[PDB]
Amino acid sequence: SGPVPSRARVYTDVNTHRPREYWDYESHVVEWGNQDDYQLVRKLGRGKYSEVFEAINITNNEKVVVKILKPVKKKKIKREIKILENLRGGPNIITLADIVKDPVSRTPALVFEHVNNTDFKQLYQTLTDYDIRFYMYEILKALDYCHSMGIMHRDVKPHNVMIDHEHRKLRLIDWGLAEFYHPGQEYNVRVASRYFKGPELLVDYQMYDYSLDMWSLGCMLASMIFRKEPFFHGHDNYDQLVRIAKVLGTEDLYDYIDKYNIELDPRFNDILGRHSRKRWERFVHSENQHLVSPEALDFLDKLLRYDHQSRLTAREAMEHPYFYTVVKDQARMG
Ligand SMILES: NCCCn1cnc2c(Br)c(Br)c(Br)c(Br)c21
Ligand SMILES: [Cl-]
Repeated sequence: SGPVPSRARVYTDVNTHRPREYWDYESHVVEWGNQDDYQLVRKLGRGKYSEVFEAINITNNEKVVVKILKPVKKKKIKREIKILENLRGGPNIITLADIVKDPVSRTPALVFEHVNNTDFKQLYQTLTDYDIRFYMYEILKALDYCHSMGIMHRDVKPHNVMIDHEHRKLRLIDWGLAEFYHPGQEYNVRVASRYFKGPELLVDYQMYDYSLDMWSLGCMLASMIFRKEPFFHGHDNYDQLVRIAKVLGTEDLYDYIDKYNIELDPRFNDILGRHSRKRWERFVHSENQHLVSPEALDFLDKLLRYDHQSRLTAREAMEHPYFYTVVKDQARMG
């Protein structure tokens, strides 16, 4: 027999209940705007998939952000546009304002509402324990919405989380790897960055779901509260799972491989070897603490599970005692 199928615990049939036009991005007709309504002001940086620019909308004098995408297949740009349009207005999710093509180069470019040029990886060292609790909850707000909209991000990492620390506003960006979730659909395992890949990707289990983002988020919290970036520092894809096994242990990893009947490489089992589960208190040291708390380690333990179905959902995570005072302070201050 082959690999045992899996289903998302929550938001399983959200795309099934919605009409076909919601998730069938291949059938969607992209309505392009005019690039002449936007002028590039300055350069904000460069990514491995695009080049981000600061721009101005000359029709309403509004500041925007233009993302000139590098050449890519036409089905990926339509998927990202449809996902961004379906997530417009969502909390802590970037707001796609327009989509344009160069009149000569014909290369597509995404236009978003203005967000400051400061990501989470640039501030996680200068933030207190409550500030990482607050921003982690804001990330969960954006993850629960897109999951409830039947959309996996599949590239959660500190660089894709923009922070406007003056205004306490957070935005989850880079939706180029996002994909609609459909029960029983096998997805591509070449998603996310190596340090943030879930074990389902490292063992080539293709029927994953929203819970992949929860693992990536678990690696982000572990990197911050322990001040070790990245937390799982694998040098290749095999070593990434080894680095994970040296922390969670090989016992729960093999019981995860046999649970879904995953066929690993015969030499991969000899590479993983046998490792005991290391308690989270062994990475506390003395400087990176004060960011560590019993509810933090318990919250981290419930995110970094081998079994994707055993991880916490974004909603269940938002109700963990790690955010108890955060949700109490948010409900009275805004
Ligand atoms: N899915 C596309 C999200 C938009 N986006 C992508 N890369 C971005 C960078 Br780098 C910066 Br800086 C800013 Br501001 C934004 Br907005 C970015
Ligand atoms: Cl979820």
